[PDB]
Amino acid sequence: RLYYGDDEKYFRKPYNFLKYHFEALADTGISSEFYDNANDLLSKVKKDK
Amino acid sequence: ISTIQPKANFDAQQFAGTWLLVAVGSACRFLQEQGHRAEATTLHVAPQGTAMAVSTFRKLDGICWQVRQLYGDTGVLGRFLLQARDARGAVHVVVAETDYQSFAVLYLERAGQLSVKLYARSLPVSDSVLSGFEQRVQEAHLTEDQIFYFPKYGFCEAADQFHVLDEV
Repeated sequence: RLYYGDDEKYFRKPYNFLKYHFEALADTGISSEFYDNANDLLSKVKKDK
Repeated sequence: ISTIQPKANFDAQQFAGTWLLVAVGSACRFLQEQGHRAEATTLHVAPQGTAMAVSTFRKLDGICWQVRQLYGDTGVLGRFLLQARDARGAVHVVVAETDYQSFAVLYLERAGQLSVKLYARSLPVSDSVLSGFEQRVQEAHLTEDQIFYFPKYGFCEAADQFHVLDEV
């Protein structure tokens, strides 16, 4: 038999806790921004007499 | 219920490797209560000194699971102790018979609760062997009505890293 052990099915809540809501949530957020700029100039003058 | 003799000169290095569960008999209710859909089970037996690491590979809802367990050496050749991790109790496992390339008949008891299993190296199994197992079940005093043959195909090997109990 392959089975799930019942142990720890409940926990005693301490008096000071009003609530202890087990609630499985996940949220993921990703951002990715790529800015690449390349500029080239050439300027040539010859003046011959 | 007795410590029957193990396999005469049991050899973990010959018994090592793949074994296919053929059938089990026991009173254990879950064999019958939700006893349906029992998945094919296969063992890899790995010598670990006198003990063996044994990995049972099994499906669970099609999730392939490997259970890592030590058949801890009792010091009697072919008798092993499975330690309890605060499990319900240790299991005494006597390898009562085998042909290392063919078949093994393993006797397992916990807390005086006994079970017997037929393992084979091959999908086809000589009906001779199976009948012998039946005989040893009668000698086990278990009814035939407690024999639960396991489905012939759908073995799984090499369970995911996440689908390993690592029980050791």
